[PDB]
Amino acid sequence: KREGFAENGAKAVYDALKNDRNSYETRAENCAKYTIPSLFPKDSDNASTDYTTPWQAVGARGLNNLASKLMLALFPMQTWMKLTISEFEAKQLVAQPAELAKVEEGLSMVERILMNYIESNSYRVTLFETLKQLVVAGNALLYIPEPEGAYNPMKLYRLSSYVVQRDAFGTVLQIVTLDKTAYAALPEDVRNAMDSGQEHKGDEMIDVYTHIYLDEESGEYLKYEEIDGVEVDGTDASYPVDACPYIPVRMVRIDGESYGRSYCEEYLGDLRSLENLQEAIVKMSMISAKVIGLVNPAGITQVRRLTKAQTGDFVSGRPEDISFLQLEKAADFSVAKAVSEQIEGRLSYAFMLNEEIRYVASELEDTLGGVYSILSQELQLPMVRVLLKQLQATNQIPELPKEAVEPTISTGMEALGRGQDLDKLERCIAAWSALAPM
Amino acid sequence: VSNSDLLSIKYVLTKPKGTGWQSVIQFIYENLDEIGIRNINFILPVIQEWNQRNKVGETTRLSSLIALKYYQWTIDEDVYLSGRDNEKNILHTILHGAAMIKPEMEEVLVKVLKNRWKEHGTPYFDLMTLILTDLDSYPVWASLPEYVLQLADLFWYRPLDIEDEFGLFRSHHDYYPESPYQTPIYWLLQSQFKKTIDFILDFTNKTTICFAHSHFAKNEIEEVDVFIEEGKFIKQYICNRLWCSYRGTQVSTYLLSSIHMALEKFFLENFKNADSKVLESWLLFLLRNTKSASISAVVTSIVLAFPEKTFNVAKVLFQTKDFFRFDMNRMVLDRTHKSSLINSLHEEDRIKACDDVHRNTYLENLALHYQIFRSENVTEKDAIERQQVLWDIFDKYYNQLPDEAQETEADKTWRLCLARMDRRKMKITTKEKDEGIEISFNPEIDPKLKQYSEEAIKKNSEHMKYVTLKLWASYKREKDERYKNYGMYEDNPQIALQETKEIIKKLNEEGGEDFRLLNGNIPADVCSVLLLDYFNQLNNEEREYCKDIVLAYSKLPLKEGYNYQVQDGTTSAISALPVIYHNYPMERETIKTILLLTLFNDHSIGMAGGRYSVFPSMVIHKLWLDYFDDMQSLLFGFLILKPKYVILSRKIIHESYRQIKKININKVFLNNYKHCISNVIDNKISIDDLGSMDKVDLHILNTAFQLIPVDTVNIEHKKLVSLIVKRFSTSLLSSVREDRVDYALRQSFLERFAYFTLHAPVSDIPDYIKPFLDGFNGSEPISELFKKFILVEDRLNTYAKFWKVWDLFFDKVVTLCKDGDRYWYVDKIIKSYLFAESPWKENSNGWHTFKDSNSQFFCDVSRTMGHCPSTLYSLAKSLNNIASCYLNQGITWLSEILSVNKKLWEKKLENDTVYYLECLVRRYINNERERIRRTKQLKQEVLVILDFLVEKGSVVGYMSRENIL
Repeated sequence: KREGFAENGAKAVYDALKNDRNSYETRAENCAKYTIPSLFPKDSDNASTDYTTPWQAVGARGLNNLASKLMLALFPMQTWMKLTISEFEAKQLVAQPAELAKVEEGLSMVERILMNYIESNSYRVTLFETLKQLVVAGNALLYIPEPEGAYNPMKLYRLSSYVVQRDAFGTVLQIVTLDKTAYAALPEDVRNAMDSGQEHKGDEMIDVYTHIYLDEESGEYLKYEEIDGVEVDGTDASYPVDACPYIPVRMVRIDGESYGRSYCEEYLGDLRSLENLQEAIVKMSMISAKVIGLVNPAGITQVRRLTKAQTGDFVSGRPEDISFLQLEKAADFSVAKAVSEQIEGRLSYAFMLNEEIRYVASELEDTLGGVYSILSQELQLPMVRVLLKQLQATNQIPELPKEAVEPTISTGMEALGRGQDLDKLERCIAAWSALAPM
Repeated sequence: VSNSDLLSIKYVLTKPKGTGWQSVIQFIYENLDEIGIRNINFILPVIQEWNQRNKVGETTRLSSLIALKYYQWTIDEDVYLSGRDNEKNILHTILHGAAMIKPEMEEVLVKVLKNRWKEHGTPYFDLMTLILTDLDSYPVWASLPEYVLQLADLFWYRPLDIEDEFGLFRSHHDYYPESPYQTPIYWLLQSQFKKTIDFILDFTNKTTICFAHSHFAKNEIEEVDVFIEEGKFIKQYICNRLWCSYRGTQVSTYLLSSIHMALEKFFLENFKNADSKVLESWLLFLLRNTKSASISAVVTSIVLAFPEKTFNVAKVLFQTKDFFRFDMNRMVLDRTHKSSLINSLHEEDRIKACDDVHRNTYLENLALHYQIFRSENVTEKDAIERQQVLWDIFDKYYNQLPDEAQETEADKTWRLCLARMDRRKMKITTKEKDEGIEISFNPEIDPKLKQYSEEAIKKNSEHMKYVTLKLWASYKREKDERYKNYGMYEDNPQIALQETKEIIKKLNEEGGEDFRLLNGNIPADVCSVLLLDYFNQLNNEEREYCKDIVLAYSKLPLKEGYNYQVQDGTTSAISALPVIYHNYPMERETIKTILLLTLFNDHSIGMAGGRYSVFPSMVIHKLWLDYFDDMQSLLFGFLILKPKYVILSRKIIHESYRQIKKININKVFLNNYKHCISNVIDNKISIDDLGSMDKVDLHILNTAFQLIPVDTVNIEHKKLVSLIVKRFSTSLLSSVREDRVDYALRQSFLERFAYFTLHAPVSDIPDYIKPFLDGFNGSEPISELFKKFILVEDRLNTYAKFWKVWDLFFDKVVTLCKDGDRYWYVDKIIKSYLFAESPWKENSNGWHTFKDSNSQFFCDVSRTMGHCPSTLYSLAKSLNNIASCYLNQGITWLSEILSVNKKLWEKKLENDTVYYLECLVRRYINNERERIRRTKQLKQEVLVILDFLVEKGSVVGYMSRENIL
């Protein structure tokens, strides 16, 4: 029988903690409704309601743009990590230049193996999706698998699938996930595990609960999986506190809370007002019972023939010289447009759709260096620690001295000569030469 | 670029010379068995640099064959080639020569299609990906289009975010900024028209059926009967998301968007002078075969673009009713989308497309236009026949309308739509104007329907009632001179106040959600505007009303359950408190209480790390001039009381578990600490009454630090500042991780410290920076300190004080580089000290803090720190832009460093070091050519740098020597 956090079972802790998650889920639902509803859908009356498409496009476009820029401060194609050498150990290893060459070539192959693992297992994809979840809901959870086969991308969980509990210092005490799959689809020994009780139908969904919890007599997190309050045998495992494969992530940091907060909560009133104006402009167009226009070249084609009483008669003219006032005629149109421009100004600034020092030092650098560094803390550093330990456990990289070799992320900026040589010059030449006429 | 001198051209671009290139490439190819395919790794840059410029001929065949053989070897050995999308890679060498290796390419494609190798890690996967994504693949698209179509069919479709419902792989976001240039389709249409049209129709039908049966679509998708010929109808799926696919104005798949954009662009570019019979036959072919309305939208767009060529297609479109509804929705979105826009290859094409002339029109305008206007090729007999056709269509629509008691508003909308088109039932009137002649067309209208229209128009004007006041107050708040247009509220403060009283009544009398959403913040902004800008014109009754509203809105952040949103009106109200405090002495106790309780709010705002306590801090800074004792009582009161509020918060939370929003924490706090709060109100606190700062948290100390004026001369302020700096520097300089300070807090502290130091007298500066001089080490906040000093000096231009600070740190930095710049953050510290880390503008003549005298700084630096490679990098980068005024002397400094420190010729360098040295030497020679020729010493000094560049393989260095010699 279990002890401590696990005493009552994984399902009991999930039901116990779920009460606290409701406000954060409600906030996420409201943010999704005015941006991209399929990022966090929760409406129940799907016999009547769609994943309702807004009239305003600004929310969706701004979210995609922000995630694209975050996925370029973070995780670029160039080198973003450093396996540092402890200076005390460097002062020992300097005894031969050949050994320093071999050791730093070793670290070079390990750094290349890390970036190899990042690109070859296409982590760039799930990281882009994770950033979308962080922007709209403030919270996300990732899992890094033990390697099998040729190709091992990660798994991402939305807030509605998990619970987490934290102390006064933000430390993770325990995590529970709720996972679901049909009875007939499960592994054969799992299908054999449920002969007793109710008769399962082949498509009956089984609720599986994963529990990860902190130990005290050991420096470890402990893991097991659970169905109907009974442990699934063989699913048990243990991990040291420095290298657990489950990674919960926050967009913003608050003390005394399990969870973080989203960015666009501050701006939901603007989005909700912009939609309200656009709908009225549509109605203002539909109800109009009169049409008004103008002929452009000073009336040198004689429109008097239209004022003369004959429907079967025609003016000489073109769409090149005729236009109509079909929305601009309406009396309140100009002011509704003007307020829409003000609201879009605030939103487009907020989603970044925009003395010898350049003032991008504020908005492209200082504004992001915070979230960039905090995601280095809560996302990148745990990930590289797990990847290094997995590569050692699979014998792929050597057992180098832990006193010497330690990771770090180099947040910042890359060189620029190669950059203009490719982007401004040769890619442009490729485009220009390919696009030239027949 | 117009000139032909390598010393003056903007960029240097080069190409091969001589028959050695052909000889070497041929000799490698003929003897490849004796050398062995593993060993030829040295030839890859040669074949790369040839194919980059020469794309026909024998040598281009051999180069491409060598690259292909090496790739196939890596496949057989399972060895990895680093996926990095680089112009210099091997696969680009294959693609640049693909016109010369067509049989070999065809064999590779046949094998891929035979084995269905469509998944990551199978053979040839990277090259196939490029053929579907990259513009350099265009010789393949020209040579083998029938295979490219099959490859796209294999790679894009996944049989059963919204792209999952369409049945597509999530590699799809390779196409993210959707555009006609994202896929090979635009070129396959030129290469193989009929087969590409077949492909587009098949792929669209599959994909739309996949979406239509998803749970996603269930309450958005409609189905409509589409007329084709007499008695002939077909069904199509339709909604706003499908109709607008070719515009990008709706949230839909970037791949499908890009395909439909390419189709529209091809028809608009290439059929512009076509025979009408050809053009109309293809548009009708597209209508007959699609199961998706997203094609019908493209057909409609082309009919709107060429209206006098395409009447026989327009005749078919007018006979399907629902196309009028969706095209009108498109027109309203097109008339706004451009503003929301307002990868450059794609984005300029989007911006230009928003300027297309034909986007302004829509099907109602076209139906009226054929009844009125005659162009140069159309007879009166033709126009008479056009009228007869349209009138038969209108009569057949009128005959189908329901009995009038049955009507819904959709029917009334359709009847109004018909009234805007049928010329038989209209009057005409005209007015001449500066731009031409205005025409008004006046339909003759049913009284029941007329009354419906009048009611709806009125209701709109009832909703939009206060929008002009909202506009005026917002422009006035933001100091945007567009407020001057609104002379009905400018020069009219009492009108604004009267309408504000209407709004306040409506809010109190059970105001609804739709009303409060748009109008709920107008009283706050109007009252703050009147108090800040019009106080001399108001009477005392008007002043007191404005006061009561501003003080009411200022208290809302003190209620439980408040959440901040950017225009809720509270920050507008808080900004007007200085005027009230100045004018009304009875309010001061209330305002001191409001400010104190709001400083305790730690909730963050934005992404940059600010907090809500900024808003009362801006008020306090406006009061230090006249009300010093009151504000100092707030400062000492905060430092005493804030550590107690957090303990009481924890107690209330704990008792809410024992038995949170149930309890008004502020009312409890105000009842417990009445004695100390009375000392705050009566101004009876001093710097002697504070405790020692030894255990107070750094967030609290920073919050106090931001309230003190940066140019203060007060003894108690200076004494308090001196405590805070020692406390912070102890934590910043530590190597123990447990001491580590948050990034945003660290930036916030260091910039304020720079302001305090540079406003000081010149003899006090050595006492300000002393905790950082004594504790100096290799840790990262030393770099951040130097960057913040450079920033504040650019703002302030305090020449002598900046150079005193820089002269005091010199010996410490010199001592640090002797350990070697690879340790801890030493190289970053060097680069920061030597101006290389800051973001300077692109074409600076110099800097206002550099003068002739200061050249001795760089002389000492190059004499003393030359061996650290960070020094060479920093000098070369600086002399190229911000320190450009010292160039003639910089050549000496660089030449000396390279001549003495021989190990630099063998060590590893920082990125772009060679690039900056190339730019510098090339810029100097163009100015100084005759003096370099005539003077021995200058020529030797330049040749040292050129020999270094040639040792590293620089072409520009080599050519420069051949010029100078």
